[PDB]
Amino acid sequence: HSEMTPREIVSELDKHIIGQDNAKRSVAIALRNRWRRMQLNEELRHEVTPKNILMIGPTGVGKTEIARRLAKLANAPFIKVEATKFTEVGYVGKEVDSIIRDLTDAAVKMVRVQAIEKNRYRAEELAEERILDVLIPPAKNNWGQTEQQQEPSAARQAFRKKLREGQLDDKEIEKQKARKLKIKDAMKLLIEEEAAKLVNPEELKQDAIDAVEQHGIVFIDEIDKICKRGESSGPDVSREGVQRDLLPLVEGCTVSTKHGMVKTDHILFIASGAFQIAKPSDLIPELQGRLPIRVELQALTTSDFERILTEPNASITVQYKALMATEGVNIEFTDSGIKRIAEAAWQVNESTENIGARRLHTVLERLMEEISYDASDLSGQNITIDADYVSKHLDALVADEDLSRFIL
Amino acid sequence: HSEMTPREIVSELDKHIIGQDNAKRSVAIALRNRWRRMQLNEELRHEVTPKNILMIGPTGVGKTEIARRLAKLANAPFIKVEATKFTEVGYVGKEVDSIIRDLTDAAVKMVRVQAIEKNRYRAEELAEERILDVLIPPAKNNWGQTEQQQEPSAARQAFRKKLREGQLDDKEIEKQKARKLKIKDAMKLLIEEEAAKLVNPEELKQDAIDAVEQHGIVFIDEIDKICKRGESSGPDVSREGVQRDLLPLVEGCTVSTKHGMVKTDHILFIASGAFQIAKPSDLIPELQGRLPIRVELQALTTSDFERILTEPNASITVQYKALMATEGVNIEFTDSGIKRIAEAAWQVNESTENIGARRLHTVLERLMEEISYDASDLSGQNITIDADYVSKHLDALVADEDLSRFIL
Amino acid sequence: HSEMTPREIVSELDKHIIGQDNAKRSVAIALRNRWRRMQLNEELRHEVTPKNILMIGPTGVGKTEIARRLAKLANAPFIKVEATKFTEVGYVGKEVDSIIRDLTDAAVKMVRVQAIEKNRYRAEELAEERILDVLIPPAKNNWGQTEQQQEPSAARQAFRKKLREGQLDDKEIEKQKARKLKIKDAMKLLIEEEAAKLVNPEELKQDAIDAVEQHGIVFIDEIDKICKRGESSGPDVSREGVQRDLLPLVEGCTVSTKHGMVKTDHILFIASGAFQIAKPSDLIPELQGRLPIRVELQALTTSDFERILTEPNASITVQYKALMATEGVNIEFTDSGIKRIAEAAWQVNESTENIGARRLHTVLERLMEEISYDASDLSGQNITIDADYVSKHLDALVADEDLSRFIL
Amino acid sequence: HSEMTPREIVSELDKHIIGQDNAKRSVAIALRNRWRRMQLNEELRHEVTPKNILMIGPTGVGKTEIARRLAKLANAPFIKVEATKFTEVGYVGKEVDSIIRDLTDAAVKMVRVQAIEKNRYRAEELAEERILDVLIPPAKNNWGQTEQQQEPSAARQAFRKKLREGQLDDKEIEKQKARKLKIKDAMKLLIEEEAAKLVNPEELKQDAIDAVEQHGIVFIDEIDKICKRGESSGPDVSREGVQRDLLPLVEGCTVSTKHGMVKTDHILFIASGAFQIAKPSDLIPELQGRLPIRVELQALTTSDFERILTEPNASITVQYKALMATEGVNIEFTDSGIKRIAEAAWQVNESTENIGARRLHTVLERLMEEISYDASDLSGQNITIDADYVSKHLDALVADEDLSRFIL
Ligand SMILES: Nc1ncnc2c1ncn2[C@@H]1O[C@H](COP(=O)(O)OP(=O)(O)O)[C@@H](O)[C@H]1O
Ligand SMILES: Nc1ncnc2c1ncn2[C@@H]1O[C@H](COP(=O)(O)OP(=O)(O)O)[C@@H](O)[C@H]1O
Ligand SMILES: Nc1ncnc2c1ncn2[C@@H]1O[C@H](COP(=O)(O)OP(=O)(O)O)[C@@H](O)[C@H]1O
Ligand SMILES: Nc1ncnc2c1ncn2[C@@H]1O[C@H](COP(=O)(O)OP(=O)(O)O)[C@@H](O)[C@H]1O
Repeated sequence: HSEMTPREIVSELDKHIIGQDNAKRSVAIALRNRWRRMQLNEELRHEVTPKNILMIGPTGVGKTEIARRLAKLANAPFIKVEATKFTEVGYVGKEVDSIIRDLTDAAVKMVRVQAIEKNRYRAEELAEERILDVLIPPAKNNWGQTEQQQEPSAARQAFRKKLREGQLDDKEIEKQKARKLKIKDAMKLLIEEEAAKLVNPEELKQDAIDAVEQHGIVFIDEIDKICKRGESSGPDVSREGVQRDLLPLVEGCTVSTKHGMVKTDHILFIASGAFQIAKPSDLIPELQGRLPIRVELQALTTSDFERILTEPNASITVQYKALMATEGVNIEFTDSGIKRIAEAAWQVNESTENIGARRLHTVLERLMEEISYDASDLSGQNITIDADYVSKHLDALVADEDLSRFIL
Repeated sequence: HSEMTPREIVSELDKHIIGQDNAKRSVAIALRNRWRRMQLNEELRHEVTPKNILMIGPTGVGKTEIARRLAKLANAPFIKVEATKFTEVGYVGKEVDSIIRDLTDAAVKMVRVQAIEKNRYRAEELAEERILDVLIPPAKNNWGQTEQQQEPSAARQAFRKKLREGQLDDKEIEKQKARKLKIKDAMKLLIEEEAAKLVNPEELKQDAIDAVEQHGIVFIDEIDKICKRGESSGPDVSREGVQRDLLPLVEGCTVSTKHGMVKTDHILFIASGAFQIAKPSDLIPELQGRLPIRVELQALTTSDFERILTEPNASITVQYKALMATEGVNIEFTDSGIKRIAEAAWQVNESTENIGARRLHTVLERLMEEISYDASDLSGQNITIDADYVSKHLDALVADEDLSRFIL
Repeated sequence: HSEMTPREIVSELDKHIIGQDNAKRSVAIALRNRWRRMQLNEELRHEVTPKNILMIGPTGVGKTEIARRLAKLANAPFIKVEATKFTEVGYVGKEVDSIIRDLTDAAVKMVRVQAIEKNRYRAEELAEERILDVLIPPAKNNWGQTEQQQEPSAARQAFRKKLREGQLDDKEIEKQKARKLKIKDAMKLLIEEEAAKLVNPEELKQDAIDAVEQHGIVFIDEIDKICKRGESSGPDVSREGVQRDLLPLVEGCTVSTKHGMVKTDHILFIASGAFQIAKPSDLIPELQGRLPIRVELQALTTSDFERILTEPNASITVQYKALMATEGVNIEFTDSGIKRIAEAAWQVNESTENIGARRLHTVLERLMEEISYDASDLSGQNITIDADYVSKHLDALVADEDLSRFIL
Repeated sequence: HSEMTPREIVSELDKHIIGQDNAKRSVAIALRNRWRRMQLNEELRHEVTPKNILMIGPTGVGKTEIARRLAKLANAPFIKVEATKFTEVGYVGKEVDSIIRDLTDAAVKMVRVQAIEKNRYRAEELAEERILDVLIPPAKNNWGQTEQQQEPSAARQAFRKKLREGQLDDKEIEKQKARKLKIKDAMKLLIEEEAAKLVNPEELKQDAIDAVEQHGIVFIDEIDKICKRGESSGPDVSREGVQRDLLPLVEGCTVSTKHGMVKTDHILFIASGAFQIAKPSDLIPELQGRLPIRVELQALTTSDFERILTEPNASITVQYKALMATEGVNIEFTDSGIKRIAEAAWQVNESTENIGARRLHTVLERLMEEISYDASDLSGQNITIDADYVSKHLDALVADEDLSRFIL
């Protein structure tokens, strides 16, 4: 769909993800390839398949984020499944086809909500005419000067102008309606009333299929958790099973959905792993083949942490400022304040368990717990979160490890 | 259906698969027999059953390809199922009948897609008459001169010709429509309706049944993994269970589809295994009888690799060239550049895990990750992939084994 | 139904099965008894139940074949279930009622296809009148000389005569139709069009029930696999369970099908076993009672093998000749050629695993693999498969045991 | 319903079951009580519940027979369930409610069949009027003389009488029909329609509920196999679980049928066990309370065998005679011939495994396998089965034990 060059894709991705440039280019080549395909002939369009990617890296460093923004950047249906979610099907459990179903039920919850945007003006334009007709019951067979029904547009224009907020005046209009009612109702009762007429069925739902088949993006988290490990055997065939079960989906097949027959042949798959226990070559042959692209993501550094705090669009720090504004409070982060927030986050991750950038949300959130509460009773103030503030609120917590496993 | 002699079939298969002539001949006789049967009399048409084949050979050497191209050659419904899938039905699992159901659901998504083909022309040749009849409302009672109609075929033709591109001009036409939607859209909405009213829904779905029963092709992958092994016993019963469960399908029976009742008596089965652990004689006797054909496929040599790289139709090397051209880049592989790509792929397979030809895809992709990204910014250029380039991009990675298990 | 004497039944069975005369008479007494029952009074018709048989013998010696031809000989609904198919239901798995359902879904797929025979002339007789009426639009209210609408039968007879192959002349006829179309379509569109009128519902489907209840034949393969063995206990109750589960079906009960309520009280059951591990007396008491008839089948001999090769109707050898004819090739088997085919088959079965007559299909098929391929390029020739040919093509294979487990 | 005194019930049971008088008396009081209850007042009709019985005795000695004849004597719905069936529900299994569902589905297949009885006369007495009204189209306005109609009862009677056999003469009659189908068929089609329009569908299915609730008879076989044993523990909980699950059914509750809501409060339960391993006092206490009646059934003696062979109604010996007569053969058993048949049956039971009276069926069948086949070719003859014949056909087999475990 999008005509963005890889380089432009990576750029656009740099607005939400710090670092991890390689994974960015990998995911960017993939998207651009979908464009590259449509520019080919009949034969070669069937033959050319998605270049599925296998992202390799430690927790919370941007794997899913990259895949989510990539998806969002191409207004593509996106689904994220955890691979072990099927390791129990040997006893019972969701079938893998569910992936394509969900990638469909959300590929719908998408075309639906996005059919409310396109149809949010129609009910308030060529449909607000409902009340205006009961405000000034049109002439007995309008004449015909294509400006005659635009003429009032004096008596008329006055009713539409006064309808800029003034209502609650009960009337009635038209299974059409007829029923007598208000306007904080007849008007809204009109919103949906005239909107279901513009949107049809066998195209809306027929399109979700079109999307999924053409722009679907499946993200299989922890694919490494379904590889074989030298600890047992019974659980391995269980794992290797999910691999075989996943095989049809990435090799090309047909799945049944209560919306129609979906074809996976062109769904893009981004698998994800840590590969500390297993290695990508432990994946079954058929799967390694369908996972041509391999890209690693590095662990995050304190500097990456500082940058993640403020650089992205709608960064946690930015959001925070916004939210405190809601309370009429002006929050401000000095460079050293942020340098310390990141510092703390790094400390806890190093002293206890490493959870990557996630740690910033809990640290940031604890740090602010006080302002968040008092925010309403501080209205009209300029609060500055500087290094001092940061230290007074986090030091004790970070310093105390056992407490860190609970509170941070 | 096809009237191709076995020899002609093998030829047409030679266009996609390198070597493996014995397996080609085997799969060829099978097809030719479906014809041979329809040439017999009433009685003999029930007696003569498919000559199911059991392909024996190492991973990624052409077994599935041969079968998929065989089916795609006879426009036959094709399903590939991993036998071990049903090993878990013992605790709960996809029924084996599912194989014939899915064979049907894709045999539907097939006859249905190939339906949009013939109804994509007349679908929009009688669809024009619609938009035209509202740009030149026909006279009150056409004058039966079977040319008095083709009169505008003056005024008329002007719109048809001016409708060869210049459109997107709001209109109104006809549960028919009656609405006043743009021409760009009337046209679109029209594609549907005229196409639909042109499709016999009953005979449609009844045809998929006809296909499955007549030209169905089931490929049971890794059947050798459901044979008995001297490692345990509990699994052997479940393993052998899947054979007993599969037994009715290849012996002849009736399964219930949500599209009708299908009979498996003439579906062609191509079973596949590596048979390193078990031997074909380990299959239950009822099954060995239904797999009269045994053909081995040899492992691929580096020479096979070089050829698989450029020789087939839409070979991966050709595909890359096509894709890069979409970007305006002329890509060319020198004989030695290709000799070296195959060389590398063989190396990782001998060095690490042998995944057959699948390995060329990952090497080839890693080799081009650079060009693929820069493509757009390299427009109008003649990039040449020779031995130098190849060695500069793969050698280090290939030489580093542990890295190979991750990146190649 | 059939009024055939046992002796006549056995005769008719001798046309497909070599030897196994005892099992033939056993199965013959059973069929004749169903006739014997209908010739009795009210009371005795309820009381007299089928004399279910337990066939005892080694693999592939004619057990199922005998039961299939018996079934076919009486145009009776037939189903073949593998007994262990239910040993896993303790964890999950098909319920035994499925037997009666499938014996119904196929007792339908039967009455349906056999309703297409009876109705294959009606659409091409009292229904081909469709086109003939648009070829010569009948008079405005035909007169009435019962030979007046037989009069044309000059203009008329000329249209029906020219309709012996000449079509593709588009017309139109009549939710009737009306729609304009061709004749390689309007004519076929008429085939089914006028056929669904003759066949009704509540009799067609109502009859399948009637068949199953009256002439149903259930073949429980490997009943011996669900008997108790002195190796464990947990799996025995699992086995003994299938026995208890099967009990209602052969003792007399009601099962629910999406076609109606079926009564098993008169379904004939032919159980089958090898009984090498267990003995029929290991079956539970209630089951031994319902399995009154016991008959053994002997292992096959080389001579039996030679006879099976050529004697039965549509024997593999005969079929082969037929199929090669399709290619315009004349195949011929000399006595010694066949003596050797059987010989080889016996050798492999004795040197590796014995699979009875099955072995002949794989041997025969390997032997011919070459002619089968070249058949098209040999058109108009007289190929003789004699002892020499046989030996040149099979010796090496049979002689090599490990190879025999793969290729033969 | 039945107004039979217990003593009269036992008498009527004596017609099918030899001995086991105590069990007959026990099952007799139970029936008589259902009457005794309906004779009480409002209150006491809720209080008085069935007096469920627990039959204790070796296999094949008359337990199930007694219960089936008891039910068939009261035209009551009867279901026999093997208790151990639900032992596997622990991992997955038929719900115990299924017992009351199936009781209903056969209680339907019952009231529905017994519906075709009363609608098999008037079904084809008003069905004639149809075919007659088209062979003697009634006058325009019959002349109200309630005999002016029975006038042809001249012309009319001629067709009715000539319709006592001579038919199969194409006609036409009337969604009614209107079609022109043969008389043989109009007649057939007529059987249906007139029968159907004569059946109150609502009251039909509502009656099955009435039966199950009022005269239902559940026979829970081998309940002793769900009592606790000092062999394990895990199975005891599941074993005991089935008792707890069965508990609501015999204590009084409501189950959901796909034909309505059924209440078990008055279903009569006859439990059955061998109780060699467990003792009735091992049933859970809540269950022992619901099984107030305990009756033992003695093992069968050879004298019992001789009597079971000829004494009952439609005894197996009588049945054979009937069946052979269908072939025109007069079969006769001499007193000593029968004494010897029983003798053999007792012998195999003492020699091998004791399967009770069930053993007479297999011996009797093996003994007649010869006559049964030759029957037709023996027409018009007086074959006599005496001691000589018997000994000549059974002795060798009986004496050979291992052979007995297979053939008898
Ligand atoms: N490189 C990064 N740039 C921006 N945010 C990041 C980065 N890495 C992690 N995060 C933040 O941390 C959370 C971790 O999830 P995610 O990014 O999906 O990675 P993973 O899939 O490895 O757990 C996300 O909500 C994201 O906002
Ligand atoms: N002989 C061959 N000729 C052409 N391509 C091959 C050959 N062998 C393998 N391949 C390529 O490698 C992949 C391996 O899959 P496949 O051919 O199905 O074999 P297998 O069933 O053994 O895995 C295929 O996509 C195919 O394009
Ligand atoms: N006695 C026989 N006469 C003819 N064909 C036989 C005979 N025994 C086996 N066969 C052939 O071998 C195959 C083995 O299956 P079947 O006859 O059902 O026996 P089983 O049930 O013991 O395996 C059949 O397809 C049949 O054509
Ligand atoms: N006392 C008896 N009188 C008549 N027939 C009997 C008797 N005992 C057993 N039988 C015959 O043997 C078979 C055994 O089954 P059944 O009578 O149900 O007893 P059980 O429930 O102990 O197995 C029945 O079909 C029946 O015809």
